[PDB]
Amino acid sequence: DWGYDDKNGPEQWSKLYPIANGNNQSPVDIKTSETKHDTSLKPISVSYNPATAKEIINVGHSFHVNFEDNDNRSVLKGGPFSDSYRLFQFHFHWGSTNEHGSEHTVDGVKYSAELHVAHWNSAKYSSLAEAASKADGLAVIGVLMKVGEANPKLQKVLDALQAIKTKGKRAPFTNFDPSTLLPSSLDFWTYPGSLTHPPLYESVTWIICKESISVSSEQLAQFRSLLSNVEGDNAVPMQHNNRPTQPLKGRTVRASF
Ligand SMILES: NS(=O)(=O)c1cccc(NC(=O)NCCNCc2ccccc2)c1
Ligand SMILES: [Zn+2]
Repeated sequence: DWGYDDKNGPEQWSKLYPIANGNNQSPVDIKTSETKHDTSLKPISVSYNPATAKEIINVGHSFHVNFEDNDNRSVLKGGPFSDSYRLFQFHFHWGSTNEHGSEHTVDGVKYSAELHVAHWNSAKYSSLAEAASKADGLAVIGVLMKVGEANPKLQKVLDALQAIKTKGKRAPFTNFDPSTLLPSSLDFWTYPGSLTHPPLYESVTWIICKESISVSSEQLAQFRSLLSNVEGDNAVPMQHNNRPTQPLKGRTVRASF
């Protein structure tokens, strides 16, 4: 049972998941002096249908907002991709204090949290379960979240957490378009990488937005007030769930800008 504390956390994951020491691990530090501008990168195109929003779930280490993924009502196109990728989930990472919490860093700078919008390749594969281990199977948009003014676009998500306070609790989460959470500019970096927690499959093409979005200290506190224990047990707040950055191992981070 992997986790984020010192006994089961990122620096121990390799004992159970050897790919943690792989060549395409995520997240990474994006050194902007070493990025390579790619004129062939197309703009990112997201077209999400709010009716595909399904459920919010406390998964112990985090919470997930899941989407109906039976058809192409909600898709990501463009960027480095030739195929269409079908939305299936968004979630966040945060840290114990505001000084850290993002997974990716930019020129060594740690942000307070990070939003992940995850999709799977429905052009080549028939299900998330099939796509999840394929090198071209997953596409995840990462948005760095900078502490500052309260972000009103997070409201529906934050209001839902009171119904999923403890591990395993699930509740309907409907009529929501998560493209409303993205920054106004979709200038981006991209690199081949991995899921940032077990099973750490090197199946993710990362799209990291250049522009951050805001989040307030109190909104971050709502994340950390989620409980990792099951109802009835001693309360264990979800203090943090971000993985440290990993070596590029010769990968190249491309810039759309
Ligand atoms: N932080 S992330 O790298 O952007 C990222 C992106 C997408 C999914 C996850 N994790 C989870 O969805 N966990 C809950 C269910 N686990 C089964 C599973 C295995 C492989 C792929 C999807 C689902 C993490
Ligand atoms: Zn994530």
